[PDB]
Amino acid sequence: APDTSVSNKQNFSTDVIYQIFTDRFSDGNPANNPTGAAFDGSCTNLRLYCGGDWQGIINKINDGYLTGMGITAIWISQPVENIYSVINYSGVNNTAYHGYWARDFKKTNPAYGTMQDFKNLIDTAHAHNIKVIIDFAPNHTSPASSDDPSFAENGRLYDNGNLLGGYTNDTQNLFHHYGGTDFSTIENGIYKNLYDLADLNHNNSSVDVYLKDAIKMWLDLGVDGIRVDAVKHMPFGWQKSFMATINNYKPVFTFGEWFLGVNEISPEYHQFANESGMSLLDFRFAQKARQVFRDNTDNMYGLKAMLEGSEVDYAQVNDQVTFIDNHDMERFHTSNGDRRKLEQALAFTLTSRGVPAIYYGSEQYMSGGNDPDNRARLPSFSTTTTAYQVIQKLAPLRKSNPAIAYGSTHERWINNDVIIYERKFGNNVAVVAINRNMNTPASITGLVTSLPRGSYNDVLGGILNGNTLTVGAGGAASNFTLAPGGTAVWQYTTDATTPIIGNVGPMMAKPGVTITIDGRGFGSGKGTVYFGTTAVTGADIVAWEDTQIQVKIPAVPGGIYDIRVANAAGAASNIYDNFEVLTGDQVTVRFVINNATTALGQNVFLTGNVSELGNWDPNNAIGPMYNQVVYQYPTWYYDVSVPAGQTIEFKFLKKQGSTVTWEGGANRTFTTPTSGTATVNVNWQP
Ligand SMILES: [Ca+2]
Ligand SMILES: [Ca+2]
Repeated sequence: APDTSVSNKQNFSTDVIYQIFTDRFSDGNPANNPTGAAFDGSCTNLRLYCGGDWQGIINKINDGYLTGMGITAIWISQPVENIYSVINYSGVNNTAYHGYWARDFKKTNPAYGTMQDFKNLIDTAHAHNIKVIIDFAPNHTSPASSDDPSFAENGRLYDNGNLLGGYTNDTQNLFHHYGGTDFSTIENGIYKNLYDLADLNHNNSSVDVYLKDAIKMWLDLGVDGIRVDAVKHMPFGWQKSFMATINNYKPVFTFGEWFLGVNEISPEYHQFANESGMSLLDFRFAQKARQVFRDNTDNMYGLKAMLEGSEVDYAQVNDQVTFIDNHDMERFHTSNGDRRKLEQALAFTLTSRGVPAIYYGSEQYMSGGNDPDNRARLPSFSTTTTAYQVIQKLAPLRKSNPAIAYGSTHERWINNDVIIYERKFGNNVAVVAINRNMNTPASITGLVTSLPRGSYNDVLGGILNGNTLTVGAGGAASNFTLAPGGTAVWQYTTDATTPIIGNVGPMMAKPGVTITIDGRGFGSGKGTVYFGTTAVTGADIVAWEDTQIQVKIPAVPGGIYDIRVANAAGAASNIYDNFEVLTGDQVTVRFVINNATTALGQNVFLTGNVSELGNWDPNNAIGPMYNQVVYQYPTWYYDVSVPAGQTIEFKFLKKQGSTVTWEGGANRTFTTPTSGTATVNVNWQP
């Protein structure tokens, strides 16, 4: 099927996502509304249920509100049954309207709809070429106090109606009991509770298996993507085995939320997007876009540097989900803010690299501060706002112009208030000019583009004061004045003759799994796919057409490979690197080592004989290990994803700067479980 098909669950760069808080969008079924203290039909107490549900989203797909705007994916609240309690937090009553306070991951939240209503949403969305992404929040259940078992539902977890356990008297240790996090360290935010939420214990085999069985159920119901909540607050090692479960079963686009503030760049955040098997909400993009287009705390050179630097820091930048606001930020549009600021930021996001997400009601110019004020009911379903028309015009270009879906980004002209960038993929081009100064026109002289000669009409039709671009010989444009607040988009598409890979999904899986390679110029006839120097041809290529190849991963050693395609004529593509072939199915094992004393700056790491443990290379060793919450120094511990059902060999080592101290003695061996978790508890061997 083509790369733009709704059946492409692996890659979303050709899509535009509309993020919906289900409760705040449309009440299509009043009979499923909560009653009593849990409900507020006027939606003026923003912490109660207002009534929005899955029938309301079905109605807005059917009547053309969502499809008229060019939306091709919706991202909805977690679908799972939540606690029914109205919790009073110092006078204010609070309900689970947001879907984050789960009690049974195998059932539906009835305020949103039945399981038949969820299937009707999936089938209605897919009949209209809309993909469905769901939130999934496996870090916790709901508010709980083990001291007071009567508070809320005591964090209880059920498995399809059957109670597994509560937070008080947790004799099976389904939950963590280390107190609440102060967010001082990543280790501290993982194993301690976020606020009062009962933290799930993923080292318990019952919890591990239950959450993996629950996500497969939702994949079986046909969801096309998953947004994982609180990825900074769960063990990396457990999240990599969770991703391997999804990818080796039914791979779908998965991304997580790791918040970053203004000007914060975190190595760990980049490491997680590059190695977990999931991508991330692009906070680095969002925060700089708000600084340049909203708050005016940086200028176009800051925008340029973010686009140039993130193309490099993210190993797969086309998989990062971009946005200008969402449920964890104040709405971009302010009361005294020019609406043109919101319209340009949306045009910038829709034509930029990655997977664009628009927070519901942006097209209706909703303003509001932080939670819960950024989650009001949307006030109007008017299809004639300028912002609705901007999305309507630009969102289709992700499906039709591969330079917007996959292309590189090149700044062609800039000054403090103007940027003109080009997106390029093969011979497909898009050029975008934006002037954020609302008072001053900009004289553009010397603009050179990759556009063929012609008179290109603004795709926005002049609604944000854009103009025609006349391109002469050698891509040189005739000089023009860019209007105050002007934004224009010019483009040119054609066929690729050379294979060019724009995106691959999933990026981590074991041998035998089918991966999806998207791009242009592959040809109709079946060619060759290279994983390193290994050629995959013939029947192992499940499908080949010009924009998409589906191929089985060859039985190669675990490790990281470059992918390259050669069409039937032997013309080869660009390399798409960093593909991780796993040794096999994964399980998370907790490694615990006692009596490992260290100097300042020296930490303990683990390596071993499989790719998942870095294949004996100290530079790729797992760590640094933790030593504060579950176990305390000089005992160190870490949860590591490791191949299931086999004997691995390993050693611990201490590293400080460039010095590696290996423990002495013979290599350690351990036979891993086939499912569930395991703990290895050993003593440092001098
Ligand atoms: Ca309802
Ligand atoms: Ca946690």
